[PDB]
Amino acid sequence: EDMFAKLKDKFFNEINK
Amino acid sequence: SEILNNIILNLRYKDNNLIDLSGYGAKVEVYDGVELNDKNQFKLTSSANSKIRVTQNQNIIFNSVFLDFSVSFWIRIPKYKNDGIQNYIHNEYTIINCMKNNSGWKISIRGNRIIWTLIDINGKTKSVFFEYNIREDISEYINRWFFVTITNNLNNAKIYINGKLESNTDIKDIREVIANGEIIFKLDGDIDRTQFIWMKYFSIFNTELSQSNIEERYKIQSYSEYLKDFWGNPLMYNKEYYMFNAGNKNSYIKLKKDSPVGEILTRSKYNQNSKYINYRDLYIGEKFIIRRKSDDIVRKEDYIYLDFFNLNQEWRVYTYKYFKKEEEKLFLAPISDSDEFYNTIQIKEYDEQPTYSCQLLFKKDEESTDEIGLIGIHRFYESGIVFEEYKDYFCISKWYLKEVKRKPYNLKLGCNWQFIPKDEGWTEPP
Repeated sequence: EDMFAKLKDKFFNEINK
Repeated sequence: SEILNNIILNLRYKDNNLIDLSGYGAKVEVYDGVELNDKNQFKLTSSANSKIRVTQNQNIIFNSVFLDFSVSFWIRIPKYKNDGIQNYIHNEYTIINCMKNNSGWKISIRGNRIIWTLIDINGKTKSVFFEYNIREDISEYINRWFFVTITNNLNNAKIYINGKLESNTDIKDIREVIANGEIIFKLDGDIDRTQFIWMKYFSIFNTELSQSNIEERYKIQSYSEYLKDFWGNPLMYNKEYYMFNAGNKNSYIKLKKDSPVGEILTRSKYNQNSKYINYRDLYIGEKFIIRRKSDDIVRKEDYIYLDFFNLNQEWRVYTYKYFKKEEEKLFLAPISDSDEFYNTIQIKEYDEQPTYSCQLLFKKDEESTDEIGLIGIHRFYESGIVFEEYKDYFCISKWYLKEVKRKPYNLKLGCNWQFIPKDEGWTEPP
């Protein structure tokens, strides 16, 4: 379930680049 | 015991009632229209039975040569109604009146001005007042608790606000003033039906208090184990709050569209064309809620979770555990366990002077003494294909860790936050 994981990924991209 | 010398009236809460604890035993009659709470706050409304009557101990002795006394109390005056500016500005109303044989003193209010008036036995009058601005983006006084002290000696009447001298009026002309009559706490004048006033710690002294003595009482009465919200009331768990940043007063937090981060936007302001008033909106941005880690009072050093509401669900504020720069964007997402994010925050109060601001320290573990960083606002480079533009983001920063140690504490640090709950004394209709 937990799309908390998908979000975690949008986060990492937001800070990475 | 410095702030207990020469006290002749000290009204304090006790058993759902107000009582004189001066040691002189004055009689106090609080009528059913007065709201009282155990935080020593009392509310005077427009109802006829919203009043308090104090009958003073007549054996008390006053200075016979000149009027040598002082009055102090905390007050919270509601914001004006946008569609009632004129009456606000012009209608004066008495809030506290102590007259005997047409001589005495009174405290009244006209819009954004607090007024102290003395009438001697010859009928001569003098007043001194304090007026706060009603056009600032963010006011330090409107609908917020503040400390008042009025002192009178042979030569003049002074008004101190939050321990500092603000006004003075020469009264060398005034002769005897009868000051031991009944004290009536009640809104009296052409007031709106919705008008009200909150007061706390009303006290009278038979001496002119010194500036040093006044500043000391300000600090002592401002002291508490708990944190306060933007208006100055106790900060609470499980209560919705908008967030305010002392270092960027016109900024607010908004969840970025399609991204789990908080971007900082600019506060909108009063629209209607009234040259008399101006303010920035307070009820904007995400609605946050503080949860205890483990409705209460949030105390300094407590461990909490800073949550907020995102479309029918309670979300949480996290910090990535391994950001490598000095500061990073906070992660705003659903409540869930993670290996790469910290969620525990310790709420602090680094300022040693009275303040309504607090700080948010992210902790690895409640136990570990390790400090990850403090929550603040930082400008991030959002370099795009075309050209580079910047934008502020709700962040965590390691730089504040050291700055918060500098003394005196810097009130403008971007890690200083205040919580703003909806309050009946502040209305901002579109």
